[PDB]
Amino acid sequence: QELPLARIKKIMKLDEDVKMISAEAPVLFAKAAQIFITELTLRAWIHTEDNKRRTLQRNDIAMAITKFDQFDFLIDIVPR
Amino acid sequence: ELPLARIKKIMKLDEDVKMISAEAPVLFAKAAQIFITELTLRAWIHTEDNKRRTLQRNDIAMAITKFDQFDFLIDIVPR
Amino acid sequence: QDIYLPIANVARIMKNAIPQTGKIAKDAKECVQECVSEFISFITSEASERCHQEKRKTINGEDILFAMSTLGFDSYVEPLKLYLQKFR
Amino acid sequence: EQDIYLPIANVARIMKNAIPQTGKIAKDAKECVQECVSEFISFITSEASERCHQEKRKTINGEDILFAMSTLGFDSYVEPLKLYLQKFR
Repeated sequence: QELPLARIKKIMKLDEDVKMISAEAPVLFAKAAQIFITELTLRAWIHTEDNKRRTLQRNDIAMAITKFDQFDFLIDIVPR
Repeated sequence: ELPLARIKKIMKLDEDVKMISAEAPVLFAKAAQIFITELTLRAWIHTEDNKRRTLQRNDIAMAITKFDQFDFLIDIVPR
Repeated sequence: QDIYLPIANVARIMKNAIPQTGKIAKDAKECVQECVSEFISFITSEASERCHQEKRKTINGEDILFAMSTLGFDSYVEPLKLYLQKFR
Repeated sequence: EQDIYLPIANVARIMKNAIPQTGKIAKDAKECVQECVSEFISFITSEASERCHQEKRKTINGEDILFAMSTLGFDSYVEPLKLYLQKFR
């Protein structure tokens, strides 16, 4: 689909506690990942527009992570 | 090559069917690939017998008659 | 109520199965599109029978492959099983 | 392979649909989001596998995903996610 379900399954099985997966789980994650990509990109773009820029930069994504509690789990993934 | 969601919907036209496993549409997708390929190839034999280049519905109905595997299709494709 | 796989997808598989000079009539693709749905419904209803008799609820791989061999498509079972081992 | 990621092109196009057509995205920015998505999936997975494993179940199901979403702060995602599942059923 828009995101490959087979690749989502592989990310799921990085966890030792996962080795058989249900039919709906990778499908749920496909839509969730699309919504998440959209949410994070949108939040970083708001900082881009506030600074009247037209190129979304990694700096902006790191910024959006700091300003929303929903993205707390991403604090050590993109550092400053 | 084939969308699994549509294959799942075809499966659930069977009313004695209501829940399906993850693997069933993946089996049917590949099985459908083999079936389309076999039926087309078998029909192409008659396309070649008439030294044509266009596979026609005539050819598929012909192939259905000449293989026992396609018996369930005799009322689906009449000549 | 009756569903068919997209005619363009069916046409693509058909075209790879014929010589490079071959063409397919509009009639032929649509005909195969109907046959393929019939093939799926055919195998499904036997699988649901095998499924139900072992008081199972969900049709699994084995029920399909049993239905394949029972209904004359035993030649499919070995490739399908190998195909259902590389993705797993 | 520990760490695996969705293809950069799939991630990039979803990003492009989430901003005006006049916007551009830096290479690093896509790759950054590509990494975050894998982290997001592993994050949610790790809670679901716990909830699942604790009902001595062997497979993560829809409920465990949506249950993990609400637990980990993504409860707003649960409302559309249920809509998505309806259409394919």
